[PDB]
Amino acid sequence: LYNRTRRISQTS
Amino acid sequence: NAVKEFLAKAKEDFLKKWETPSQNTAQLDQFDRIKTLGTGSFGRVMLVKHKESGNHYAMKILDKQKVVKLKQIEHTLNEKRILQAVNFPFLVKLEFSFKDNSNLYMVMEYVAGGEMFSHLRRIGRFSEPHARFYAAQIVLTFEYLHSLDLIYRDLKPENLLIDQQGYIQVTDFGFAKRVKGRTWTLCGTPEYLAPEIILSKGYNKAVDWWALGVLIYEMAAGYPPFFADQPIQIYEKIVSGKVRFPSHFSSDLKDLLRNLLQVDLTKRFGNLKNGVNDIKNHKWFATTDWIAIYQRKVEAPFIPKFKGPGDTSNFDDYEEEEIRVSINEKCGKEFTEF
Ligand SMILES: Nc1ncnc2c1ncn2[C@@H]1O[C@H](COP(=O)(O)OP(=O)(O)NP(=O)(O)O)[C@@H](O)[C@H]1O
Ligand SMILES: [Mg+2]
Repeated sequence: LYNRTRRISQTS
Repeated sequence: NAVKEFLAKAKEDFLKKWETPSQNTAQLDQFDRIKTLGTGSFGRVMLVKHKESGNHYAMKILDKQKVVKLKQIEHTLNEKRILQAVNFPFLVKLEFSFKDNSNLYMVMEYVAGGEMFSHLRRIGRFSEPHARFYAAQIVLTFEYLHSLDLIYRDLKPENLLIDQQGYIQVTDFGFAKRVKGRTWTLCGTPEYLAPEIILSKGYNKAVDWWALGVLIYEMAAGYPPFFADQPIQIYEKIVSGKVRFPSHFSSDLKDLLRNLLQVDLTKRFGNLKNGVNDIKNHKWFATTDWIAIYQRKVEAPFIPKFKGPGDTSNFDDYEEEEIRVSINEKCGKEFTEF
């Protein structure tokens, strides 16, 4: 089941 | 040939602005703040209205103390330096920038149609023509950025905005970087990570073509090619070299995606002898008029509902906090260059 919530981008 | 001369010109412009950056071209009290459009770990983006002109803008606010505290000082100076330097029909324009005692501010044109993410989730998935219309703008945009030695590194539907004509405006150069050869930083979002990033190899602009493959897949399926409840499980699928396609996908789409979602860099479309033309001349793009897309002459498959200047109905609701500006300047040394 794919979670369709908006995704956070991160560095390291 | 007309392409090589346009990009030669573009490189000259980019380089002048890169060398001599715009600084301090407005101040906070020239704008009314209306509503939070988005949030990040060191600030927020707000709809604002310029008091004198009445124009609306999107104002990105970064807390200098939180930027220093999370060791992303370079990342933010860099984001602003690139944004002030680029010029392309599918890139959001920076209009003003400034700083004060507590915050950095980047004031962009307001893109009122909201995020591709919203439209994509609401409708579930885009038709191939609809997905193709957006994909062509990203192909031209990465062609532009790569020709300036920029890697974008943070492609996601969340950060592709839809303007009043239903075209793309790419936002957020937070992870973008000028790179001559290879770079090594682990950054992005798990579902869009190229395998060479996951495996801590030195990587190049080809990570952006992998990410384009994830975007096209997601636009046409309504979900991305690699997902799981834990990041490490996503990374296993990404590096695995295996992708499954919905049976509704066209044979041309599957072929293009097998060529972009190539783990092997000697085989990835965008990274071969013919560069971006392998993508532009693929059969899935057969019906695409690249000049007409660039000239924004193609009729969009969809125009967001726009209920007047400063409509935020396409955007999600976030908690509205006070924008506290200190009486004392903080971190002034560190953000001289901004
Ligand atoms: N020019 C703009 N016009 C309208 N909305 C914008 C604009 N720039 C940013 N936004 C909104 O603000 C959100 C966050 O902007 P962004 O610069 O991506 O911040 P972030 O800290 O990277 N957060 P996110 O990408 O949402 O995880 C975007 O996804 C948009 O919804
Ligand atoms: Mg972002």
